[PDB]
Amino acid sequence: LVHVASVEKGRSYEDFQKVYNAIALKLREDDEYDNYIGYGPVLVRLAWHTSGTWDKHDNTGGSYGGTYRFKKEFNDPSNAGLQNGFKFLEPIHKEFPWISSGDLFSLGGVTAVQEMQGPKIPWRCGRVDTPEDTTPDNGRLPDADKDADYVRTFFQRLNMNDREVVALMGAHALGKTHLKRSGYEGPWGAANNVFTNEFYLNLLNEDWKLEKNDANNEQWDSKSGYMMLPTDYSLIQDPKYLSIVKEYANDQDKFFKDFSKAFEKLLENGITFPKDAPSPFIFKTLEEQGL
Ligand code: HEM
Repeated sequence: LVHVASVEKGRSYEDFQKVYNAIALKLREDDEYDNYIGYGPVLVRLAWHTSGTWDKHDNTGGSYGGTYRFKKEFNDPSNAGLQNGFKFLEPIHKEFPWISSGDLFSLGGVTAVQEMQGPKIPWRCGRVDTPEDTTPDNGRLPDADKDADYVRTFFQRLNMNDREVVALMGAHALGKTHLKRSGYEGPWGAANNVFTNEFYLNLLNEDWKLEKNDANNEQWDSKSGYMMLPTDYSLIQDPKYLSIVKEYANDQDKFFKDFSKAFEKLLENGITFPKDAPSPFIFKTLEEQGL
């Protein structure tokens, strides 16, 4: 199936900047969530999980249809906790009922990255809600207890190469693992609601110990109180990934640029943009607007 981007009728950049802004203002206001981490990280994860169901082989899943709103997908065990991001977005959707669900989930992630001082992420509108029976089955999102070969093979299905995978994984600077959600516990670093290249620096520079958590799963832990999943640690066990980790640990701008591209790509898999579609939008942050 072909999913053609269809601009919400009559809307243009200013309409979407208003949605951006409402998201950004609520991010600022609702600051208590998750022991004052705020909603930034879970909104980034929501954007990724709503996009990451995509299968390049048949164009099933992906961000276009906004299918997370249906119970099979919002109840995927892999999505445990993302209901917090959905509930955050609910008043946004009520204020702007014209935006599609896929456009809102993906825009939430863009807005979160940018408001957390991350790179600009160009964003295109035009996702169209699709019916309940187009919801992908559970099991398309990745396991965390696996090795580099797993990660590499997994991400081929999303048409991501080694550099794109290592870049995307840098989002694990953000937020934390929660035991009751994923069976893993702990943050990956100190700056977990500011978008930086800290994930790579911590992988290379902390002294990691392979421990079992209270859910009896193995994870890598440091004396600073940080953790890495087995799939995170695989990025320094595999020599191809390791080279790229070192690159991003040593060049914040390069990480920003490569993340931006990869994240936009992730959010746009499966969508066909007509030749006369609008160019991608680059939203101004609240700070840049003086708001
Ligand atoms: C091999 C791939 C990946 C695996 C196995 C993985 C696994 C996980 C797990 C287990 C959690 C903790 C969930 C919890 O307990 O709350 C998590 C959190 C998170 N992941 Fe991933 N992840 C992967 C890729 C990505 C990518 C590609 C992004 C986005 C670009 C991403 C963004 C996030 C964010 C932002 C959080 C924190 C959520 C929060 O604090 O609520 N992850 N991931």
